[PDB]
Amino acid sequence: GLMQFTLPVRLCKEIELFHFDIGPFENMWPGIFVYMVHRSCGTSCFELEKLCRFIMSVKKNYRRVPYHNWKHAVTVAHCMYAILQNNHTLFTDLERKGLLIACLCHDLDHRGFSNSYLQKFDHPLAALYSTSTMEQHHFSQTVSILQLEGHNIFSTLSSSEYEQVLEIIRKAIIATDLALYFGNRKQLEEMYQTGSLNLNNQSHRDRVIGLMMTACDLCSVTKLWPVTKLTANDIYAEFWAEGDEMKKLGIQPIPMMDRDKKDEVPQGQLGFYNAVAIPCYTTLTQILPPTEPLLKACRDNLSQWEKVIRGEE
Ligand SMILES: Cc1ncc(C)n2nc(CCc3nc(C4CCCC4)cn3C)nc12
Ligand SMILES: [Mg+2]
Ligand SMILES: [Zn+2]
Repeated sequence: GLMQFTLPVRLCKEIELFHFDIGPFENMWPGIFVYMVHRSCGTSCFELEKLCRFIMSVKKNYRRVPYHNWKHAVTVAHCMYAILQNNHTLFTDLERKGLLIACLCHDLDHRGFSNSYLQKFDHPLAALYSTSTMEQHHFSQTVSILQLEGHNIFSTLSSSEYEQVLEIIRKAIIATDLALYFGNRKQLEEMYQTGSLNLNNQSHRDRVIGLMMTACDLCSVTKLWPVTKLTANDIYAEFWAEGDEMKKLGIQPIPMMDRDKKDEVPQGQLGFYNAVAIPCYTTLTQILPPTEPLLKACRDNLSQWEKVIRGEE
């Protein structure tokens, strides 16, 4: 109760910034997450023993894949921490509790394959969940772990508060399905620009949290260039393995997943920043002005990919 997590000075200062990298010391990531829960939510939000036990079960249920791993989960939660800390008064007590947990859980038991590969392989999960296949799986795994004995971190919430927090987590995790992002941001764009956006409207909050989830999920493009560049290798290493698996089913993969088209990566990154990243952080910055450093960082990394194409690196 009088037991705070503290971090070394460089981490204590840099963890508050959007571009913070959680580092290569896996054993410090749980501590980092608890630190962020404590400052973002309070030392009273969760029973430390339950929270620690929940964090270690979540870690255990992330797999050793190149990108969609326990490091990604903690990275996505740290970006959410930075958004929440820079927008103190916009979020409910329940939202603050649920969104860091949603972020830590959002890719639980990912196998390194897209929804599309599960459907073409005819994976059991593709019969159980027809759309947002992996994301319904991630939420299902979150509920499983919350129901392990001694793992119910929400035990002190009322029956209806409990139902609301699980409903925030569910919508937040579903929103990390990038297929849903394009329409969600188009609607948020229209609402902001016609002045109809209203944060007392629960369906509007839902959309805004969906956009925050895309922002945190893609936050590799908002890091220092060397972090962005080395993360992009992990991202493509999964896509190229999926491409190999597509070729095994007798299907030419899309170029994104074809390791034979490595040379075109710099141009694929431009399309991605222009079609997905920049629009995401732009609308986010319009809705939550203090999130501007994410947009600014993303624009800097777009300019670094432009330099790569111009053979200036
Ligand atoms: C940086 C980043 N973060 C998150 C996600 C989901 N992605 N997806 C990507 C792929 C971006 C792309 N490359 C290509 C290929 C390049 C070689 C042939 C074409 C196509 N396209 C869309 N980059 C990211
Ligand atoms: Mg995902
Ligand atoms: Zn993710």
